[PDB]
Amino acid sequence: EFNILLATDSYKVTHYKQYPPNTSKVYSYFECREKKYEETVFYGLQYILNKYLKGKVVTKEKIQEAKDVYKEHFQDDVFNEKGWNYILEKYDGHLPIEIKAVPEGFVIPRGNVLFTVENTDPECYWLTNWIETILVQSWYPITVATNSREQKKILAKYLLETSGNLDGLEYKLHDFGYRGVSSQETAGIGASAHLVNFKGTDTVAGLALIKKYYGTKDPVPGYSVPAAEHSTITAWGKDHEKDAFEHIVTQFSSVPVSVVSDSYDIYNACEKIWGEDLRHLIVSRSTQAPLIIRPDSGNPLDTVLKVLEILGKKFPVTENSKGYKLLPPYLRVIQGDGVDINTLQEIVEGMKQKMWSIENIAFGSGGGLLQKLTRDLLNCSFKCSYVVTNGLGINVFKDPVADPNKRSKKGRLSLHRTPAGNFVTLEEGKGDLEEYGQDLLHTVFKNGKVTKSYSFDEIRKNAQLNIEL
Amino acid sequence: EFNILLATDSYKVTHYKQYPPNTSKVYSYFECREKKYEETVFYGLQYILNKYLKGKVVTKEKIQEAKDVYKEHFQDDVFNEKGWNYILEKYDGHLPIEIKAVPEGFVIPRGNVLFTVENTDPECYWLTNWIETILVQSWYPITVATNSREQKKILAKYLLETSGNLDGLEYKLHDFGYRGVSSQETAGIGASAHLVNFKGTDTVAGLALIKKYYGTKDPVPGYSVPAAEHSTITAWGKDHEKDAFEHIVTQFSSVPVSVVSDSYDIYNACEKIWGEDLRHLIVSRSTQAPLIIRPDSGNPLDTVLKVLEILGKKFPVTENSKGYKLLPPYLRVIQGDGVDINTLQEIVEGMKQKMWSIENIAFGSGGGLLQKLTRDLLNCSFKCSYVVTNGLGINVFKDPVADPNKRSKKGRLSLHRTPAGNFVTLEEGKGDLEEYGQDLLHTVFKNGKVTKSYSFDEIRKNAQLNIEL
Ligand SMILES: O=C(Nc1ccc([N+](=O)[O-])cc1)C1CC1
Ligand SMILES: O=C(Nc1ccc([N+](=O)[O-])cc1)C1CC1
Repeated sequence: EFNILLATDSYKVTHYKQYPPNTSKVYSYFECREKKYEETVFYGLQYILNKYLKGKVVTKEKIQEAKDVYKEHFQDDVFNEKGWNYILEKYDGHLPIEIKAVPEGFVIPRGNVLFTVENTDPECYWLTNWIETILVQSWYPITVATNSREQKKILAKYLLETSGNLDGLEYKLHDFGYRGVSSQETAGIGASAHLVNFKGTDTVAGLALIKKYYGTKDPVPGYSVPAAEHSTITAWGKDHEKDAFEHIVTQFSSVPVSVVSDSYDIYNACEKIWGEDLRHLIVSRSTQAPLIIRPDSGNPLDTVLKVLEILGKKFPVTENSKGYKLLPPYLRVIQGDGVDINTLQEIVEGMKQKMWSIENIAFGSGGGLLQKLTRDLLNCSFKCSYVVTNGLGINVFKDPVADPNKRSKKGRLSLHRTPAGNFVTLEEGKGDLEEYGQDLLHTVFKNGKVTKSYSFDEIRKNAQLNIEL
Repeated sequence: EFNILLATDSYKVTHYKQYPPNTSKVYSYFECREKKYEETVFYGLQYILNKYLKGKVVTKEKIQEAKDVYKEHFQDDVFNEKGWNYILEKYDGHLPIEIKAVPEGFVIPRGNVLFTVENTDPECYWLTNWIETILVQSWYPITVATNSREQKKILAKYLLETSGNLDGLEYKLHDFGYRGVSSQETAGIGASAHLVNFKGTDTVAGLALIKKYYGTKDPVPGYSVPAAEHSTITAWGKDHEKDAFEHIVTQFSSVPVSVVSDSYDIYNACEKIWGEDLRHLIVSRSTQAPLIIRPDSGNPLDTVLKVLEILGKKFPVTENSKGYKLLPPYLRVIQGDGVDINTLQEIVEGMKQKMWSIENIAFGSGGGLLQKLTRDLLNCSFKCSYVVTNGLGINVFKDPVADPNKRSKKGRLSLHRTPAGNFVTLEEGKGDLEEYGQDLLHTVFKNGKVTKSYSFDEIRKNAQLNIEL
C-alpha cells in the first residue's frame, strides 16, 4: 500500500527543523517558468489528488514504517513523528492542505501560476513542501498534453492548407508508446494526456485511468484498428511476405487495417506486392475500411515521399480542390517510426512541397510522444512565495545572481483575465485589490477532500485549438 | 487491480488472427541492438516477472472486463476470449510461457541475447508476443543502470587519478530525480537501477522496491543526509540568509549537512557568509559531519570552479599525495544542477585541469539520471526469431533494406563464453552443436513460476567496475 510519508525526497524529511521558528504558514505555487511551447495545457492534477492525496492517508502503521525506514536511511533519528501524529489525531489522517488550481484543460501562457498549495493548520507549516515531490510530477501529464497539442497545431495547419478542412484531424497522431515508457503507471498517465488532443491510442492503460479519475460520456476516450507487427509478417517466412499480406487484409476485409510493409524491402512491397500482386484486394476495399500501408524504417521524410511516389504510380490519384494529390480512399499511409514534433513538421512540409495532401498520411509516435520529455522542457517548477512568521506575512522568493530565468514570484498569487482577454499572474497579494476580475484559480482540494472535479469531456473542450474554434 | 489482458498494445489483440495457420510455437528474444554505451547492465526483469507475470494472472472477471473494453475500443469484437479462457481453465490462469535470461547485474556487450520468451503450450502461440509490451519496459531499468554505471566509470577514473584511491566513490552521484520522473512507479524502478551502482538516493520509492523484489543483507540499499532546499533558506527573508544558514548548520551540527547556497548570490554566500561571518561554525565541525556547500545555478563547470577558488582562499587547503588541492575535511561541495553524463565529464576534467582533487566534489542528478533516457539509447528491442508451423521450425527475422541496423537475429538463440572469455550469441540453434560450451542464459520463469532469482547484493557484485575488481 502507498505511504505518503515515504513519497517525498529524502531531504524534505529534515525540513521541519530548518524553517524559521514561529512559522505558521508556508505557501507555494507551481508554474511552467518562462524562458516554442509558449502556452501549456494544465492537466493531471486531479489524478494525483484522487490517487495519492485524498482521504485518510496517515495511519499509525504508516508512521511507524516511515520511522523505521528513515532511521536506517539517514543513520540518524531525524523524522517529524510528532507532526505526523498530529495529523492522524486531529484530522483523522487527512491532510490539512488547501490547493487552488486553474481548470484542467485550460491553455495558459508560460510564466503563470497554475496551482497553489498552503497549510490550513499552523502546526502543519512543514506539510506544504512535503508534498512538492508528488505534486511536481504533474509536469509529466502537462508536458505530454502540451507537446501533443503542439503537434495537433502543426497537423491542423497543413491539413487545412492542403485539403481545405480538418476532417479526421483527431485521428492523425496515434499513441504507439506503451513499450517505450518507463513503467505501467507512466503509460496510463501519458496515454491519458495524449487523449486530451486526439482519439487514437494503442496504450490501453490510458482508457482505465480516464474512466476512473475523469470520466467521459462515451464508453471509451480512445480507439484503434487491426494492425500487423513484424512478428505476424516475418513468421510466414522470408519467401512468403505476399502470403502474410494476403491473409491479413483478407482477415480484416471490412475494417481499416494497418500493415507494416518494411520487413525486407518497403519499396518492393509497395510497388510489386501491394501495387501489382495484391492490387485486386486493395482496390475492392471500402472507404470506411482502407488498407493503411506502414513503412517503419529509413529516413522518415525520404521514405514517406518515396512510398507516396510509388503508390501514386500504381494506384489512381486525384487532385483535390487545393491542387494537392490524393490517393484513392481505400489506400492510406502511416509513418510510425522516429516521429516527434520536429520530424512531424519536416514530413508535412516535405509532403506539401511535393504537392501531396496531408489527407494521405497519418502518424504514430511512441518514445517521441510519451518518453522523450523532461521537466526542464516547460520548466515545471514549485516554489515557496509566501510565509507567515510571528504573525507577519512576508513575500519570499529566490533570485540567483547567475540565472535570472530561475527567479521566482513573490507573495500571494492569483490568476486573472486581462482587459484584452489574456492571462496575468498578480503577485504580492495584489489580487485582493480587485482591479482585475475574479481569480481563475479554484479550490480543488481542502483538508483531505477533493472539492472540485472535471470530466474528461470538459478538459477536451478547454484544450481545443483556436483553429478548431 | 492490474489486468494483463489490458496491458498490451491494442493491435496485439488482433495478432492471433494473423500468424500462419497451424502455428504451434512463437519464440522471441530481447537485445540491446548494436549500432558510447558499448555494454549494458541487465537489470529489472525480476521486478516485472514478480509484479505482473507470475501466478494466477487470469480470472473470469478480468476476461470479461477486457472483452467489454475491446468491444468499444475497436468498435468490433476481435478479442481472443477463447484463448484466454483456455489458459484460465487449463492452467488456473498461470501463463504457459518459458523465459530464459542472463543473470541480473551482468554487464554484456551490445547485440547479445539478454532474454528469450516462448510458449510452452501450442494453443498459446499468440501469448509470446502479447507480453512483448510489458517485457520491453525492462529497457528502462536497463538503461538507467547502464547510464548510471557509465557515470561511475568517469568518476572512478578521475577520483583515482586525482586522489590515488576510490574512497567514497559509491556516494559521488546522488539520485535527485524523484520530482522529475513521470510517475511514482517509474521513480521506484529508476531509483533501484541507480542503486545498482551507487548508495546515495533521495528517491525513497527505490528502497521498498528493492526490499520487496530483490533484497539486501543490509537494512536499506541507499542513504541520504540532511539538506536544505530553497524554501528553507528563502523563508527567512532576503536579508536573513545568514540566519538561515546558522540555524540549519547548528540544528545539524553532528551529521553531514548540505546547504543550497545560490538563492540570491552564490559567490557572496561562499566568500562572505560561509567564508567570513559563519566560518567559526564550519571549521569546528567533524570530519564525519562536513558542511556540504551546494551551488544550484549558472554554468555548472564555471560555477564549480569559482566556488572552489573562493573556498580555497577562505579555508585552509592542503595538497594531497597526487599534487591536487584538497579542501579541509569539514568542507565539501556538491553540484546538483544540470548534471548528466556529458556535463559530469566536463566538470571533473575541468577540476583536474585546475588542480582540484575529485575528493572535493560530489554530484546530484535528477532529470538527467532518471528521465532523460529513451528506449532508443541502447536500442532495446524484442523480436520473433523462430516459429513452428505445421510441425516444422523456421528461422525468422526482419531485415529492412534502408536500415541494416534494424536487422534482427535468426532462429533459436543462446549465449556463450568465447575462448577468450567474452560473450557470443549463437543463432539458428547452433548452440546445440556444442562447440561453444553451455548456454549462459538460465530459465527464470516457467508456467507461472519464477524459477531463478537474484538478490540485490548479487546484482551489485555482477555490476562492479573492472577498476573496482
Ligand atoms: O499501429 C498500431 N499499433 C502500433 C504500431 C507500432 C507500435 N510500435 O511500438 O512500434 C506500437 C503500436 C495500430 C494503430 C494501428
Ligand atoms: O540534496 C539532497 N536532496 C535533494 C536536493 C535537490 C533535489 N532537487 O530535485 O533539486 C532533490 C533532492 C540530499 C542529499 C542531501
